[PDB]
Amino acid sequence: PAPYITRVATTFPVETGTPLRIVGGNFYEIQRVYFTTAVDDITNAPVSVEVTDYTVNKNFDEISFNAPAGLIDEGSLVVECYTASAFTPFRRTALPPSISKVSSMMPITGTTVTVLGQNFMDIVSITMGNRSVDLSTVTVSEANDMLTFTMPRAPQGTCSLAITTMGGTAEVPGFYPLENIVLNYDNIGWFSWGGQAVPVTADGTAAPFFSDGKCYSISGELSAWNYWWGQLQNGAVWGIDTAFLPTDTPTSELALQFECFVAVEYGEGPVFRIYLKGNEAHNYTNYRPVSDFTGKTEVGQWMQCSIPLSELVDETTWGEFQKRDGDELALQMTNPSENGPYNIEMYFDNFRVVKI
Ligand SMILES: [Ca+2]
Repeated sequence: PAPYITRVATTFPVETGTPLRIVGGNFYEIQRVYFTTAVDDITNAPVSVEVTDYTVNKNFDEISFNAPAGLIDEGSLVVECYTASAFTPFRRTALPPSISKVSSMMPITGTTVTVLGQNFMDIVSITMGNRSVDLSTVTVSEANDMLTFTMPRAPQGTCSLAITTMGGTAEVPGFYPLENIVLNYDNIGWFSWGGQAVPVTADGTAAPFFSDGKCYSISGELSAWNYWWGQLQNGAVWGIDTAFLPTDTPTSELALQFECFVAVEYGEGPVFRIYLKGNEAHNYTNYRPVSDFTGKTEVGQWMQCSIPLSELVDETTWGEFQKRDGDELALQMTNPSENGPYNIEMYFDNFRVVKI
């Protein structure tokens, strides 16, 4: 079998004498280890800085050495064996971290948050406003491109999520947009009526296990050919502070976003419709709650779900929608299909209107 390199373990910046460990496999009959200025293709790559003193572990999958003097700033690190060669990108200094995706912009305290990005090595802190994450709850993938943590006590309002490493800081603005909440079953909005609907406040012992105060459940047995079953018919508070959502914002740039916990997986058939301010003519139909993060239903975990506001409202600006008569936020579950019966158990909270 041919050698390969999975990763290189080292502390930054890499100075003369800094220990490195090449992690991979099949390091049999090593003939040379060297840094090269060549990238992408190492055919006839120069031996820019050779490593003459190194050790290999018992399973031939880890090579240890101290950085030679005169180390290149960037290029490739190469292990040349009898069979073939393996190489990996190398640079002496850390790049700043970056964040590409977050599992939710409003994670519930106590739940697990997932972040995708790059260069998560040597984490110093994870912060959100005036809150800081307990680093004992953090797990980082081996490729330093994914991490999880436990959401701490909630921030006081819209802030930046920030991951700080020894290499720098990555920031996500617009995090925890409490000012944009239109219905939370606590201080904002109210439940009006609905079949199969009951309020729930979690305490750790039963689904949804954690909750932001009161949430509402839709649950029960949903038969086949059921055209009227579960509803959450709610009064929402649409008067978001203009400092957090300008009046002239295009509705094409906004989403209705909420948290959803699906406790029991269900098959094809059951669907939700959503409509606002009684405008059934512009309802969004055939909806299955799926995570913005994964694109799929994540059974047993709170998900963030977004629906474009332009799929729900006739108005072209946020202010014009605010001026429309009424206040309702409605969700209705049916099963217009031959399939079933299905046991349903789902929870909803923290409806907000936010920019996409
Ligand atoms: Ca709530």
